[PDB]
Amino acid sequence: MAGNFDSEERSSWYWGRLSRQEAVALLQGQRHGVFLVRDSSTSPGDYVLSVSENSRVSHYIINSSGPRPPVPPSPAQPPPGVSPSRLRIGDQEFDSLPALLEFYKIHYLDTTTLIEPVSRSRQGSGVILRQEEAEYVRALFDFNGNDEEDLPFKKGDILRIRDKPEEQWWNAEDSEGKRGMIPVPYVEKYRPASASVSALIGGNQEGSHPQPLGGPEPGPYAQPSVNT
Repeated sequence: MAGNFDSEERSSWYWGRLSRQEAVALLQGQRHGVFLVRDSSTSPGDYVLSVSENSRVSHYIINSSGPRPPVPPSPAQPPPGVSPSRLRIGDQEFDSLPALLEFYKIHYLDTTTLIEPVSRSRQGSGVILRQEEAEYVRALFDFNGNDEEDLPFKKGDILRIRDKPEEQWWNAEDSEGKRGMIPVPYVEKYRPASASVSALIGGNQEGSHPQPLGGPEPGPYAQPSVNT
């Protein structure tokens, strides 16, 4: 952090093979301007460029045909020395990704302009709202915390789980009064004398219309250039 933000680092600006839901789950809502890149599960060979526009981000499918003529591997390229590559985002193509990342940093590719890399940024809960809650959990690790919002606590601490955003963290509060997202696989369920009722997490049972994972989208990630 601090000094790990760039377009030619392929470490902070490139998430690699991030899920279409996890690549936007973190980017979407980072700050005033942010962007990232995925590999598209369906298009493992084609990378994508996301750019936090509105509620969600802006998934854009890029194409890397690789510097190779039509039919051959590369018979005529080394000699001239100047051998370009094959990389196209929406409609405009150049060499690589970072080459087109700076091309729309202030040119508006589809409606959001290109900004700085999201990277880990920090934490950011992202839990849900409007739902019952209850206390019951006894931490099991000496954590420190990511920020002043997250929930650290040490081993042997009971938090008030506000909700189950995931299996890795369960929104909870510490016995001090502060709250945040705790480490699920680090704490557990514990009922000292307040079992309470309800659950919420057991609201559904994965019927036929919901299904696990999430609605598949075996298709392209659109293109920043459609009619502009």
